[PDB]
This record gives sequence, structure tokens and C-alpha cells, in this order.
Amino acid sequence: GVQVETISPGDGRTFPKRGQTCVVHYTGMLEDGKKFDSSRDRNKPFKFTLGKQEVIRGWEEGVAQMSVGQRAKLIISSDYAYGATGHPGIIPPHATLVFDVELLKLE
Amino acid sequence: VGEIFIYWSKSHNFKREEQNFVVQNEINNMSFLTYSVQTSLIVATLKKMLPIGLNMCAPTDQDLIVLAKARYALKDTDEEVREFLQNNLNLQGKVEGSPSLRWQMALYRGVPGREEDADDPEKIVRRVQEVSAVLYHLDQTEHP
Amino acid sequence: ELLLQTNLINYVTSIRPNIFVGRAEGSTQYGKWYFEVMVDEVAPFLTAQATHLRVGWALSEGYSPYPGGGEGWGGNGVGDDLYSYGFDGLHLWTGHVARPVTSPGQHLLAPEDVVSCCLDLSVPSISFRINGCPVQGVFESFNLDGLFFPVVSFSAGIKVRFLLGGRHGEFKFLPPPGYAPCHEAVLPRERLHLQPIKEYRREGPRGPHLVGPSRCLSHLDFVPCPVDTIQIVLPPHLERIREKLAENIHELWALTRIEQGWTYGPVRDDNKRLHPCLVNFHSLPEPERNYNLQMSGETLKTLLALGCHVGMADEKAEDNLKKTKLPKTYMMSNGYKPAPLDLSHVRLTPAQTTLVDRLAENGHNVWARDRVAQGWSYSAVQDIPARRNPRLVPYRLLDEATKRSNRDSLCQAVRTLLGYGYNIEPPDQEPSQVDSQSRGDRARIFRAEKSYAVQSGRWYFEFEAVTTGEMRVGWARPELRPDVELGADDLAYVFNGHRGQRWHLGSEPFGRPWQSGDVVGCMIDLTENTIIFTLNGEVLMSDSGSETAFRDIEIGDGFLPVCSLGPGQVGHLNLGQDVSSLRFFAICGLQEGFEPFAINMQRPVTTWFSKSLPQFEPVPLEHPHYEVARMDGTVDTPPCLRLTHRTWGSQNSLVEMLFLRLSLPVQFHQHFRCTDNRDDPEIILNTTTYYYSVRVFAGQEPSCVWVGWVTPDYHQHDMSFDLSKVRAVTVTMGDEQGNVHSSLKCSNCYMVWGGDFVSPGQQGRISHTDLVIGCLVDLATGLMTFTANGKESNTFFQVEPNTKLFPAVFVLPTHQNVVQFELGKQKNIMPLSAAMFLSERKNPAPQCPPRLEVQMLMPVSWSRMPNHFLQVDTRRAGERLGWAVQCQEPLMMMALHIPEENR
Repeated sequence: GVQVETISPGDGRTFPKRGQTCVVHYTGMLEDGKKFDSSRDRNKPFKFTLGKQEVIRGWEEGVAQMSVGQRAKLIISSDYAYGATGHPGIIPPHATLVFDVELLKLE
Repeated sequence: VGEIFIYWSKSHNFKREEQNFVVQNEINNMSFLTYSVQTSLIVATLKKMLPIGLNMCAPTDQDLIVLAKARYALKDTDEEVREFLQNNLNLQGKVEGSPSLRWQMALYRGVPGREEDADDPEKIVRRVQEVSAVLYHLDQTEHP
Repeated sequence: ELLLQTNLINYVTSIRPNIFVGRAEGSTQYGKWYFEVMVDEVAPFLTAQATHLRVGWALSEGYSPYPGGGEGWGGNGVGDDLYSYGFDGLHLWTGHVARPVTSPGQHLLAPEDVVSCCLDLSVPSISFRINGCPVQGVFESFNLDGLFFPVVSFSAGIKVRFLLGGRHGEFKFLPPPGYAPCHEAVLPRERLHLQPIKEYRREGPRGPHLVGPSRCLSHLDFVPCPVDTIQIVLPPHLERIREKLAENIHELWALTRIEQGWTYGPVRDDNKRLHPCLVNFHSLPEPERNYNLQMSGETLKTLLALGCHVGMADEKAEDNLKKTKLPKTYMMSNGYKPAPLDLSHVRLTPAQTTLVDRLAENGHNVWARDRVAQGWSYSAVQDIPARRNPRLVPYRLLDEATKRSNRDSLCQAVRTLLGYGYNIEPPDQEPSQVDSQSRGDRARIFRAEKSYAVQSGRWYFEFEAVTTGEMRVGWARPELRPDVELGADDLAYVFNGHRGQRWHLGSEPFGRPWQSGDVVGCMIDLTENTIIFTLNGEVLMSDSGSETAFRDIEIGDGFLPVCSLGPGQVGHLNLGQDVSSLRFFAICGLQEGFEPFAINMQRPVTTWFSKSLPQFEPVPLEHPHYEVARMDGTVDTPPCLRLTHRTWGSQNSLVEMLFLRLSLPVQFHQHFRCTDNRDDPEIILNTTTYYYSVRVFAGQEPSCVWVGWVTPDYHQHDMSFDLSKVRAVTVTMGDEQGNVHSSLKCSNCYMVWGGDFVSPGQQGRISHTDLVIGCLVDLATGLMTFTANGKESNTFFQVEPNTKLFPAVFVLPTHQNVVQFELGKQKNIMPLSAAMFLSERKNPAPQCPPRLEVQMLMPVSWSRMPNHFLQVDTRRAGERLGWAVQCQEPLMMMALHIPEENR
């Protein structure tokens, strides 16, 4: 894998720790630019706990790299993404994913 | 002007004398407005003045106007049409019933000085009868 | 890729100052310009979609992003086509592609960010600085066939300020050496302000105003083009008058000097209040005398060159002239009494007034050309040491005061000539029509939506003419075409009020012309099948005196309100949703029984307008001039799509440039590879190279054919096309110092000219052999190559991964048999069907499925106007703060996306 490219800076000091709940707002696109998911469409931030394996590996590492209040772009290869199986009906097999993730807060 | 037009429509000598005068004197009714019956000055003047009478009549009186036109086609006299309307004061258009009548009445009441109108059934009957007579005779003149 | 896609997207709009700069041979314009934008407020996510904010430059002709749909997923702003070049904080935007660019502490544009944009037209190049730090990326080698203006594109939720220098915004950073503040580019007859770009609609006092196309300046409008006056030889009889006119002009000069207060002194200085040249003409120094004399000779030579003839009429007239009296007060230290020659006895024909205007134009243009040759340029602020002048612009663009001054100065000379008696015969003027665009394309047509068509009743609406130029208004049929003048065909009955006319299947006199603010009431009576027009409540009559404009109208599908506005025109369409808003309904129509068109509508009537963005559409099966035949593949030939000119070599034949493409694209791979005559099975099954060909038939001139590919965003309906007109730009990313890291070329048209493959000996005569041009694309490496008659060509192209390319052919027909798309193959190379269709990905047999067809470029198309528009507030914040642009209320639309066309 996952590459992180900052879009807007965070505080630069606080980073998620294992067992902490990260609240994020994200938009997901395929490598060719086709949007397939977005929490902003549902108007509800997405919460997940680090280290519980609730999210794909690319997310688990990229959000950990990010810092609170930061906006970033995560480029996740297939292996860190759903991989060969994919997500039938949503993500094709062997698909690189691009995410625009904002880390709103830690709880 | 409407009474003169009604006399012209009713009298067969009137139309012929008007026609003869125009042809003999080579009057250019087209020049006057800017020969054919549509260019007759009586009809042209009545048509130009008709909007004044229609504005005199209120929108709710359209059905009464249709009834009066039907009676005039039945050839009853002016006083007989007056009596018919006086008895059928009802059958007036229903603003709630129809949806064009709503905005028509809004526009009618918007103009000032039109609030103290339609309160007198005799006034309603007079205007309805006059406009209906003019309209009936105009229709006969337009299409035989 | 198959089903239509949907998504909610933000409305985006662009704002520019009225600053236009360009480059041309002999132009009076400076070449290097600089401006800044300061960001005060940005809401990163006002809606679900990220806020849009881009700054940059755009080309006057070509950059026209309309609200709503467009390229890609809509929201088109700066850098979403090949006419604009934008910077958003993290990327360089051009051609709807985002290219990352490095800067210290790079981040998306945020509050208190200052973006400095520098344009150097000499290279040409566009560079950016963010908060004073260089942005390691540049645009260069872009087209220079228009005028460039600063621009910011944005969605709702932004507040920015243009800083243009001078009194119009104080720069936070020093412009690079040699670059000029953009406030100096404001033209003499204009005032600096912020405006939208190519708007078809604006808010008005009574209601929204419909706006026709704007008249735009061209980069060639800044090149002075005087008539040469050196080859002209001055006749001796005119030589006699040359000195006399010089003396009279000097006398007028002296009287003007005494009016201003100029007086005599050995040296010249304004504050010292003295002049060396104030002495008599003969007493005037010989160099200045000869200088006035040669200006005189230039006046007569310009007269001759313009072409009017000068002939001596009366010597008694010459002898009757006398000098006016002036007092001792007008007498001034020189000692010579100014003696201006009286000319009250002579007057000017209006033709000769036009002549004096033309003479002043020529004089100013000659002066401007000489100054440009010397190296001067235009600037709203005068800078003599820098050779910048406020007047160094063509006469047509000069302001009224200077024009009047020069015109009077020359009218005095014409007065002198006529008083001396020389008759001057203004030459006959031959009108010339520029016809820059077709008339139907030029006029913008607005109409009600098709679903509102009325098939019965009596309907009324109003159209107020804010301007008084070319505008038509009336009733159209639902199948009205967008590229035809209103009323030129049988699909519309309209009234033209510029010159009172009624249009339906042609023009006839009717009514009278309108004044500014006049209201035209349009009525349609479908019980009587008549159409009536009123002007300010008065029925318009024909010459014969008929009240009805049109009669015996067939209902057909129904009728819709319609108007058309020519360039620079403004109208106000009132369909009558608020009956009280109608101004003349009560006077005419209400008693007649007509009903406002939108009387009982709970929502405003939706409208469509004729967008002038060329788009590719399938060739109609009944096109009068063009026919396409689908040829089956035989044993010796592949499948073909052949174009023929139906009406070639006959009257009413249409011969014009034709832009054709195939309905489906080929897409390059996401990732490129790192670093007799049977096909070999393994090679053909593993190849990523695809082929197609074009046969130009014998008799069709190869010099009038271009073959290759286009991207989804090609929109140039250029009636005089050549490879030099193709959009192109190079994006160069480097390091902190030099070290160019990546130079990428970007375009939308990759073609070879058919004239490159005609032998020099074969040139000049019609050939009897067909020309076959083959195009090969490697979808795994991005390389495109061409062959001509089986011979490899030098031309080659490189494209980026995921690029979509449509096979294309641009041709000017010269024969009944023009061209043929051949969907064949070559040895060990796959056909186009294998690339286009997934199920055929491994099938080497050429195919032409029904979906694959020929599409032609149509110049105009119907487009729905949004019901609501972004509210943008522009105002001069202050002398130092600059010009503020603000947009706060969000606006979204539900977009429908066609995947294969990427729009």
C-alpha cells in the first residue's frame, strides 16, 4: 503493498495504535477511476478497530500510517486488496484499489 | 357601436346600402384600417370595441353568456333574454369547480375599481345580455 | 462498461477577468504575464463529492465548459480539455488527466494559499508557484491560435481573490523578471471586472435573461494591417498642395498650442512651459518642416491608396480663401501672428466623413506597425523606458477619445483640401462577409421541452428584447433541428424583429422593427390554426393588412415556444407562470381568450438550447449527401465500411470537410510491458498489436485525407483542417533544479496526412490507383505506427495506459467514391474486433458486428438547461485585496455516463 500520498496534512503527532477505533470518511475507486464505494454517500463515518482484521490489509496498514485529521490517497495492490477472488459483482479479480481516506478522529 | 352593428346585421337594406356606398365611392377600408365583408367598417369598429365589452363582463358570467347566445339563436327578444337571465341568475361559473376560472378571477379582481361590481343582478343581466347579443350577431356575420 | 452508469456530481463553474493576451506575427501585445490567486475559504467536502478548485490559463476560442454534463464524469473546469491548463495544489490538469506535481509541503489548495501563475508566450510555457515555492512542473508547446485569459474553476463552497497587480490586487510575491502584471492587459475601451465564460443565461431584474453567443476577439485582432503607401507616386499637382496643406496644419497646430498654453523656448519641456517648434512654418527648423511635409505627402498618398480620385475643380475657390484674424493675445513671444485659413465655407459629405475615419485608421495602424517593429508593446499603464504604450493598439480597439482626436486632426486636412477645391471621390465600398460560422450554428436556439408541446387550445407567451439585434421568436415543432436557422424550414413559425419579418420556409416582410425593451406577445390559436404577434400590446399586421401572421397550420405533433438569439443579443422569455408578471396580456390576449403557456404549472418550464459543441453521431440512414455501405468480408477482402458521396458532381452538392470515426474505441492496457503468409498460432495468440486500414479510392485526392485515431474528447469541426490545427501540449515534470524527470505529450488526434505518401512526381496529377494506409497499435506498449501501401512510415505516436482511441478519418471529398474502413488484419497481427470485443479477444477472424458503425461530427446538438444554477458573487474587495469570487450554496445533479464514449 500500500502506498500513501498525502492530500491534506493532519496534526502529524497522533497515529492509530493497535486496538484503537479509527473513524474515517472514504471514497473507493478502481485503478481506472471507476467509483465503487463511498461512506460520504451514506453520510455516516466508517469505524473500524485496528488489529481485528475487520478491513483489508492495505487499509489496515495505510490508516495506521496516516495521522489524525489527515486526508490521504491509498493505492492498494491486489494482494493487499480482495486479490484473485475479488468481490463478485463489485470488484473484478486482480484489481488495484484507490481510496481517498480522511481520518476524522480516534476513539 | 354594438347597437349600430346589430342594426346593420338585422337590416338587409343596411348591408346593401353600405356595399353600394363603398363600391361607388371607391373607399379603401384597408387603408382606413391600416368590398369584402370583413373590411366593412361597421364590423371592423365593432370588433375593435368588443374587448371593452368583454372586459365589462366578468369571468364568472361566461356560462350565462353562452345561455344568452343560445336564447338569441332561439330568436327571443332582448327583454325576453333579460327575463331568462334574471330567472337563471344561478348557473354562474364556479371558480372552485373550474381551474381556469381561479386565475381568471384573480386577474379580474386585481384591477382597481372592479371590486364594487357584480353586486347588482340587474347590472349583471344588462352586461351579459348586451355582450351576448353582440357576440351572437358577430358569429352570424362571421360564418353564415 | 456496458450498462449506463449514474452518480451524483457537483456543479462546477469558471470565472475569469476580462484580460486577454496572445501571440501573433506583428502583434502589439506583450509576451509574458503574471497573476495570483489567494484562497480565503475552502470547504473540502460541502457535499459528498470533494470540492473543486483549480487555477490556471485557458484559450479564448475552445474553452467553453457548460454547466452539468461533459467530458468524463462532468464537473468540467480548468484542465478538463486541451484548451486549459490548471493547478489544484497537487496535480497539473490538462486534457482531463491529473498528473502529480511536486512542491514543498504539497497539499490540496487550502485557506491562505497563494498560487502564482506565469505565462510566457515566447516558449510557450505556463509555470506555477505555491506560496512562493516553485511547482516542479510546466506546460509547454501548446497551441497559440487564440487569446489566453486567467481562469479559476470551482464548485460551491469556495472564496478566492484574483490579484492582478496595480490597483486591482497587491501581489504577495514578486513577479519573475520580465513578467508583466495582468492588470496591464485590460483593453482601452474596457474596465477590469470578473465575468463568467460563454454563458447562455444570466439573472435579470424581472427574471432570467437568455444570452446569445459572445463576440470574442482574436489574437490576430492585435496585428495592425495598414495599406502600403510607399509604391504610390505623388502627382505634381498634388505636390503643389502638399506644402500649402502642411502650412495650414501648422497654423492649426499653433492655435492649439496657444490654447494649451505652449509657448516658445530654445529647448522643449512641459513643466518649463516652452516649445522650440512653435515658430512659423518657414521659420520652423528644416528637419521639422520636412517631417510635417512628409506627413502631408503621406496623407495624400493614403488618399490615393484608399483609391478615391482627386481632381482640381475651381481655381476661383482657391483664390477666395482667406486667413482668420487673431488678436495680440494670441500673438505670442515668437512674433508671428498665427493665421489659420478659414474653412467655414466648406462642408463634408458623410461618405467623406467615413473616408476621414478610414484615413485616421490607416495613419494610426502605420504608426503602430512602426512602433511594434521598434519593439514597443501595449500596456494600460504607460512605461516609456520599457517601451509600453497605452495607445499601441489597433485603431478598431482604440478608445473613443483618441479616435475622435485623430479623426478631427485629419478632418481638418480634408477641410483644407475641399476648401482649396480639390474634389475627392470616395471609392465604391464592396461589402465582405466574414461568415465565420454557419448562421444556424451562430444563432443560439432556446425552446421549451418536447413534452410541453400543445396540440389544442389558445396559448400566449411574451418575449422582451433587451437588445435590438438579431432575434427570432415564435412556435416550433418538437422535431426542430438545432443547426438550422429558425424558420428557414417548415419546422418553425417565427417573427424576426430586427427587421420586421415573418419566417417560415423563408422570409417575408411583416410587422415593424422593435426597440430596446419592447415586448413581443406570441399567440397560437389551434382551433383556428393561426399564429398572431403583438408588439407592446398592438397586433402586428402584414403589408396586405392581415392580422394573422400565419394561417392554415397543421397541428401535427404540436407546438413549443422557441426563440433564437444572435451573437451579443439578450432576451427575456416569459411563459406566464406568474400571470401578473406578463406586461401586455391584459391589453391583448386575455379578452381574446388566450391562456398563458405555463399558467397552471407548479414548476418552471424546462428549456433546451442548441449547444455548439461538435459531437459524433451515427450517419443518418437518409442523409442527402453521405451514404455508408457495410461490405461483407469475402475470401480476398476483409469486412469494410465504405463511404460514398450521393450527390457528387451535381447541383446543390455539398462539399465540405467530413470528420468520421468508428463507434467503438480500443483501450490500451492498464500496465505497459516492462522495458503463404499464414499466422503462427503462438504469436497470433500472444500478440497485443492490432491493425486496421483505410482505402482512399482512386480519384479521391490523398492530400485531402487524414487517417488515424481520435480520443473521446475531440470536438474540432474545423472547416479548414490540417495537422497543424491539432491540439497538443507537453507536460514536463522535473526536480528542484532542472533534471527533467518526465516529458509527456498529450493530444486528441493522432493521424497521418495522406499527402505524405504521394510521390513528388505523382503530385499535380490525379492517380488511378487506390491508396491504402494501415494503422497499428500495440495495446501493451502504447506505441502507434503507420504504413502506406505496405511501406513503413516515419510517423509514430506514444500514448499513456488506459487511453481510449477511436479509428478516425478526416476527408474533404473530391470524388463519388471517397474512403473505406477496412477491418482486416496482417500476418501475426490481430484485427480490430479482437481488441474491441471481449468475446472475440482471442478470435483472429476479422468481424464487423452491427454495433460497429461510422459516425460523423455534427456541429450543434440539443442540450437541456439546468433548472438551477450556481450563485456566484464577484466583487472588487478593495485596492489591495483584489477581486473576490465567492460561491457557498451547494448544487448537485444526477449524471448518466456513457462508458465507451467517456462522457
